[PDB]
Amino acid sequence: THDNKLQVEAIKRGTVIDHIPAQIGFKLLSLFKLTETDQRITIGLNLPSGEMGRKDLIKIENTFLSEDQVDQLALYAPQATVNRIDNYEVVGKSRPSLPERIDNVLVCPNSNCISHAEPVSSSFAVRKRANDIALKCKYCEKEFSHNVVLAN
Amino acid sequence: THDNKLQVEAIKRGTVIDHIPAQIGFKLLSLFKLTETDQRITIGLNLPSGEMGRKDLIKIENTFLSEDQVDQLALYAPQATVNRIDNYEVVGKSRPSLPERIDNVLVCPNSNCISHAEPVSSSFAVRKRANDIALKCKYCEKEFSHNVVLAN
Amino acid sequence: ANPLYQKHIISINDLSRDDLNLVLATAAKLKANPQPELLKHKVIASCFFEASTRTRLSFETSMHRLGASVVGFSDSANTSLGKKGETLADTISVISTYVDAIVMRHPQEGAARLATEFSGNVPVLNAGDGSNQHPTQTLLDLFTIQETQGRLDNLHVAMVGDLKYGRTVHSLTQALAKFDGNRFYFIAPDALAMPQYILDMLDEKGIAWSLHSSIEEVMAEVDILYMTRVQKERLDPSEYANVKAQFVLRASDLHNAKANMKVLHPLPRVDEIATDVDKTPHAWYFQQAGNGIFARQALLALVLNRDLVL
Amino acid sequence: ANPLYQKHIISINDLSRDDLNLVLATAAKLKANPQPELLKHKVIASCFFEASTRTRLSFETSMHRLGASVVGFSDSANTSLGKKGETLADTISVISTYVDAIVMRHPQEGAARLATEFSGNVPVLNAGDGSNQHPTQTLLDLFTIQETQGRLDNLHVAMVGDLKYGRTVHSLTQALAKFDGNRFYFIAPDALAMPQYILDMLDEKGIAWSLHSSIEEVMAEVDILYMTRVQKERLDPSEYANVKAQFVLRASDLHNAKANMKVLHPLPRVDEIATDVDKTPHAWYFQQAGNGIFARQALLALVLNRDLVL
Amino acid sequence: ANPLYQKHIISINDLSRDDLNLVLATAAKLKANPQPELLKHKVIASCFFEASTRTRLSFETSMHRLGASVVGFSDSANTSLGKKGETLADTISVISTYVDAIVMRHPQEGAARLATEFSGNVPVLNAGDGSNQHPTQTLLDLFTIQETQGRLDNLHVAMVGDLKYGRTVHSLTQALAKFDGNRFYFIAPDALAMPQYILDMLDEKGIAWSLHSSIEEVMAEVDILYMTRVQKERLDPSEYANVKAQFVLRASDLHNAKANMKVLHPLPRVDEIATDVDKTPHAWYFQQAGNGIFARQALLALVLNRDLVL
Amino acid sequence: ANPLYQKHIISINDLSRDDLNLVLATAAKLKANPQPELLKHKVIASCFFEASTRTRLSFETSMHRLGASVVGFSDSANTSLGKKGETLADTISVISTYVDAIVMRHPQEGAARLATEFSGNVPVLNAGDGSNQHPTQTLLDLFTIQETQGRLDNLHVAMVGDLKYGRTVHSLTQALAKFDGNRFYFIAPDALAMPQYILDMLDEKGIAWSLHSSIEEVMAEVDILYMTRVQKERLDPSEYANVKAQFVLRASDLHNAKANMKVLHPLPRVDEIATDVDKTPHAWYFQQAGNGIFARQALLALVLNRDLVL
Ligand SMILES: Nc1ccn([C@@H]2O[C@H](COP(=O)(O)OP(=O)(O)OP(=O)(O)O)[C@@H](O)[C@H]2O)c(=O)n1
Ligand SMILES: Nc1ccn([C@@H]2O[C@H](COP(=O)(O)OP(=O)(O)OP(=O)(O)O)[C@@H](O)[C@H]2O)c(=O)n1
Ligand SMILES: O=C(CP(=O)(O)O)Nc1cccc(NC(=O)CP(=O)(O)O)c1
Ligand SMILES: O=C(CP(=O)(O)O)Nc1cccc(NC(=O)CP(=O)(O)O)c1
Ligand SMILES: O=C(CP(=O)(O)O)Nc1cccc(NC(=O)CP(=O)(O)O)c1
Ligand SMILES: O=C(CP(=O)(O)O)Nc1cccc(NC(=O)CP(=O)(O)O)c1
Ligand SMILES: [Zn+2]
Ligand SMILES: [Zn+2]
Repeated sequence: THDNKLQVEAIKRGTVIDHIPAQIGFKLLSLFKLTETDQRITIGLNLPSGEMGRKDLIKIENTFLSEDQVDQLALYAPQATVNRIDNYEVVGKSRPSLPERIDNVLVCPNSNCISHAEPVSSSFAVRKRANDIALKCKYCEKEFSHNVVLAN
Repeated sequence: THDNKLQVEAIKRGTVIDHIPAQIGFKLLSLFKLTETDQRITIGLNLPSGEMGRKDLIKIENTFLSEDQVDQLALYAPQATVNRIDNYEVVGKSRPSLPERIDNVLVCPNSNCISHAEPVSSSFAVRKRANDIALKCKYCEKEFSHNVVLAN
Repeated sequence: ANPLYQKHIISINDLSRDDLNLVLATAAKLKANPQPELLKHKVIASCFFEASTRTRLSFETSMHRLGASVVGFSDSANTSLGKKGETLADTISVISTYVDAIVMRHPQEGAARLATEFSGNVPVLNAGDGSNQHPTQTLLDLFTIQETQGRLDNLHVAMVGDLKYGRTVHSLTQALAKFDGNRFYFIAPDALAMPQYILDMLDEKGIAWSLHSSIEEVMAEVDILYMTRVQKERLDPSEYANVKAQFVLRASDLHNAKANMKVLHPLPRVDEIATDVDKTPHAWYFQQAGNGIFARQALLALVLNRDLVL
Repeated sequence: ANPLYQKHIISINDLSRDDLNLVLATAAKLKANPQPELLKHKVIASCFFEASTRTRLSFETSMHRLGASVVGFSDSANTSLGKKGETLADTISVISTYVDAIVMRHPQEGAARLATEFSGNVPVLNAGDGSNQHPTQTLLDLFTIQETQGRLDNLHVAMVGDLKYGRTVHSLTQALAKFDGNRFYFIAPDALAMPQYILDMLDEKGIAWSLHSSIEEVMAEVDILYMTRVQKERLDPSEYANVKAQFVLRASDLHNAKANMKVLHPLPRVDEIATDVDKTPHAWYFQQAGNGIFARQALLALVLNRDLVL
Repeated sequence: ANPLYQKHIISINDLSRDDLNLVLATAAKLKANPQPELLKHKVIASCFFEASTRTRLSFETSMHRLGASVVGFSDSANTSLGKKGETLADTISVISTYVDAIVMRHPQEGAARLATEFSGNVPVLNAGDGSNQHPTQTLLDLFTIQETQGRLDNLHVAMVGDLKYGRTVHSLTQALAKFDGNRFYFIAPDALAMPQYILDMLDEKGIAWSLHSSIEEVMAEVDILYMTRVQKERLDPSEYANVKAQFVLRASDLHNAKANMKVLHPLPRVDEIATDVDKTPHAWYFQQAGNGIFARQALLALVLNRDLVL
Repeated sequence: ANPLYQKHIISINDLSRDDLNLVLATAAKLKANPQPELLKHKVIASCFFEASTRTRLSFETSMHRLGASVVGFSDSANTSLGKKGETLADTISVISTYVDAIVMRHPQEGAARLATEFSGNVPVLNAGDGSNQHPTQTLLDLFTIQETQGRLDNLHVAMVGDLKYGRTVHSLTQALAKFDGNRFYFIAPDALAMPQYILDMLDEKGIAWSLHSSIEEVMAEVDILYMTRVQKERLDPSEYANVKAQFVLRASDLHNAKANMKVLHPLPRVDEIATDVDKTPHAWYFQQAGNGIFARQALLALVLNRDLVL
């Protein structure tokens, strides 16, 4: 995270989500239910950074993310760095590529969509445009700007 | 303690909510919006504890909790210890004592309660009985077990 | 200003023994010496989000008996206040810029207290909020008991009917438990028994209470026989048929009743009190309903007139 | 007699700048010095062929604040006036033999003016006729603007919402175009853009107006931010979702707003104005609604009292 | 001719243990060996005086799976085939001249029993009569139990929820009491306890039963966990809130369940069974519903055919 | 097994050009060579959560023309098979255990897509889901076009009326964009213009389209004139008056039409096409409706039979 001396230590086996924009760390913990485990997690919020000034850091021991699970962080922490780690060495390091499909976390801004009252998880087809990402709902088949879907 | 095998570091001033039961640290972060600050925060989940196996721990830097605020954790983390750390010195081992009133974080189990789609803050009067805490709604005026109020 | 000037009247648990006595005292005076102009130039909102003809006419009549003007609505089919979907908060916020006091009945518990947080300087009187409170009914019941019994202390009080759901009986019980030495008799089918929380409250205050399955079990020693309407949807038709006699009163059931005994019922009766009871000196339900006027006048008087002239 | 004595108040296009100023002047006086007996002995009909709780209670309260008696009806399920199928003409013909003034709201455009041709010596005040006129709302809006801004001339006025269908904004626009140097900002999704006929009217009168897609585009320089309710059936649910942010206001959107800026909304809000806005000095919609009383009093006063004592 | 040929199917009380087995034995046969033309040429009436989508679609499908035609009505009725007053007797006297069998659902107890007295030679199949019987729902339940457990004897059966008003839990208990060595566990709050008359029938037959407060208490011993819907439209919202949260089934509760254990529910389940249970192997409510087609086909075939060669 | 065997028919977007032809090729075959026993023994559910007489009768007739039985409901529903809260998911999990295929119409977008996730091995045919899809209406449209024009390539297609909200004009455009060299003419007022996303899809595929203000402008070049109904329940009465009068088709407008030109309308036509058009040879809306039976039979037969020898 560009800094040393007074921070959160390193682990042996697991994943470390680094360079998370400030105020996005907690959101990632919620949205993707990351604390919903027995493994040991360590979090640093509003940590000083050389590059970003400040950022969040998530460390999850004995847990790994597929390249696709990594891409799901694309709409929230696109400049993030996901670090794969075994025997204290950064075995792997990857960054979020915006996915072609986003499940479970978003909700169809369409109030008449069938997805809302129902025991189904949301799902959107992702496709880029000049100034944004277009999100198309699997059910309503309506497409919305990621700015509408993401907003409250 | 369990703070120095690998360093989660020790902070100067602020509070150190310690001895939070497993899977409760995250709730506290949510229900009470603890991450909505710019202060440096460091969380540890499922850390080891000699007297319960695992535990959680929050470190909001240079930010203190009143007498009541600390009592607001009692319903979620009763056998938990808050610490009013002053320049590296643990100066005050407080502890959640059941409050008389619980505001904002609870939801009235009563579906007919006026409180639900209205711009008001929930409010419950607390009291021990058979020891299971009966929670009484300011609006509804109905009383339920903390286990029905808390279920959802 | 009197103790109740500009105060909200949401629950009977917010009123003290002195407050009640104050309302009844005032009620007596108004009953005796009418003040038709007392609230002249006041405009009161009669807000029945939940329709209720007898309570609304009683309240509104009380309003006019004091000289105040009235605006309002009944059975709000949809929302009410520029019908649509706005919050109750917003509805009260607006109506409180128009009136001097708001009297409201609502199907949701809490409604009257919520209105309190948006009404500003405007007092709200709860005419009924779901299965929670109904303070003006208790005040009229209390007034009727005290006037016919001469007191509210050391009384033998029987409550028959749906003790489980009826908010009036819960409310009346608590109000009477603010007075010393009252003795209670709860006659109800166990499926509609008086809640365990009302019994605890009475245990703590050290009040005598017993359960009975028949009116004749205690008829001989009650001062007030308070009957309630047993909601028929509550029960299965056959179930209701099998317990029906437990809570119905006839003229013949009054053979060993004390002379002083009066029968009250918040109405409607029809399924509980036979019409042959009406002609006996014990029937006091219509008189009781009449007393809602003096109790409701007293209340508006106290809340809206700082210096009450009596 | 004053300019408006015994006149009908059907449209804002029938009122002159002097007439408006007259209403507001009177409104101010009544707000300041109440005349509770001014219309004593007058009987006014509150005729809501179309239900509308907030407008009816506002109007009726205004009526009682002046001392007049009221008769009327709401939501005429069927016809109304010996229910059946008679004409509106006949209904007004009869009711005008009973009352001193008729206030009416109707779902059909033209209703208030038609009533005018059958009411005889009885004035009718239009409380709303389909998507046509709503003069008393504009008068209260105008009163609110002038009181908080000190004037009706040279103002920076923003109108947000359903500029296409909302009769209030069309009406308010025209009334303000009777005053000099007002500057308009129309923020609306093109599907609900301000009609071409309102823009022409302003072109001819040489008035400055511009179209914007966001409130923040002009937030920094508006004196009055007039929000409207966007009818949800107007749009497709997904359509409505995609434009929804264009016309919704939050407390944070007010960061660079002028101190003097007030937010108005004829109500109901709920989908356009977040509740965190209520606590800021800019929120003025509930105050605005309160001013409907003084504007409505002024109006009845002027129309029914030949020699207005102030 | 089979024992059920031309017999009415009105009440579980009228059906013997042998009658029960016959029906289940035929249902297993038809399930394995469909006879799509068996009732070819037969016209059956689907008379739902009380609307009932699931039951009616289930019954009607069974009818078609055997090749019969169907005529009928589902009403939520306004005296269907009455006209402000025609008796159910006359409407059955008419319809029994049209069809080969009458399947009917009605809001009043005894309705089907009355029909058999006016349908002559036409069999009457009761699809539900008020709070009395629902014999076919019990046949499909018993079939589901026999098929998944391989027997209707020596079972551990837990029935959870509203045992007081649930007519299906009452019939299932009665039906199971016709077999030997079954043990019942009743999980219900006190307000919805399994009725004393049911408990009296079991005691009187040497059948053991017990009351328990949660499912965890019986889970390890249960073969069939029968969940029933809470007639919430009967309780106070607050009341339904306290009880609900207790007798709700989550997947995790099934951690210690036996491998043969099946979760049944006449449906709709909404607040009683969490959707994560659906994926477990114990979830068998949809399968139970699908079995209503074989239970109902069997019943129809047995009543309309002298002898079946299946 | 054909490409459509056991496949769900939810969206026009999911169907390829080959899928389209297969359906039209089978519909022509069945129209010429009826197979009344093809689906004999199959039971199909006709589930109209949203009432729809024309569509339902059309679908149900198709079902019977192939010999299948039908069960279902048309509701204008009060949570049909829900009871204040059962999910559409559970009602499909039940029904898919009863029938061989589910035909459903629902007011919410995505409803049919959700059903396929709970119907297991039972195919789901979408008969309309809110403002999203209506694939079978497009198949019958395309069949009518192919049959009267002999192709779905190189056509001149004018679509008139409400292009903004019409889901059928959106699907027809999308479907036709799967073929080559078609040219579209869109005649609509600005408030109801064909959406930009549709125009973007065409631009993006090299398909030419143009906007015109009247039918006279395109008449001489048009092969298929597709009229759509104005969702008038969306506009102001005045507004609907101005636009209506423009985009109405009279017989005289067809003076210069080509001999092969056909007028189509999903119906109901009421204000859009004058009855004197009905007698002209171009009038083909009734014929189009009749073709819904062959389009729908094809669809059913392809989904339920591995291979058809027609
Ligand atoms: N066993 C380890 C090893 C590394 N880390 C953390 O994961 C990141 C690894 O960074 P590093 O491999 O040292 O490369 P950097 O210098 O951080 O550059 P970059 O962040 O771009 O990879 C740092 O936050 C480090 O503290 C850890 O938690 N446990
Ligand atoms: N400057 C400091 C001082 C203390 N702590 C934290 O305060 C908590 C409690 O420390 P302390 O009460 O001094 O000793 P313990 O053994 O942890 O107390 P207990 O037995 O109650 O856990 C530990 O998480 C310790 O890391 C901290 O974060 N920064
Ligand atoms: O006389 C009244 C008031 P009204 O019928 O609304 O005029 N009784 C009343 C009003 C509102 C609620 C209740 N609730 C009760 O439990 C009393 P009951 O069951 O006897 O009507 C009782
Ligand atoms: O506050 C009011 C009057 P009320 O809701 O009838 O009490 N607004 C009102 C009344 C009647 C019509 C309209 N029409 C509008 O276009 C204003 P909006 O769309 O904001 O309600 C607005
Ligand atoms: O709403 C329904 C579906 P319907 O029978 O088609 O009306 N209820 C229904 C359907 C089938 C069986 C049952 N069985 C019951 O026991 C009804 P409950 O549990 O509500 O008393 C209940
Ligand atoms: O009212 C009807 C008949 P229904 O489908 O049987 O409900 N409408 C209907 C029927 C068949 C097809 C269509 N097609 C449409 O495009 C409906 P619209 O043009 O109103 O959006 C619409
Ligand atoms: Zn959607
Ligand atoms: Zn509540």
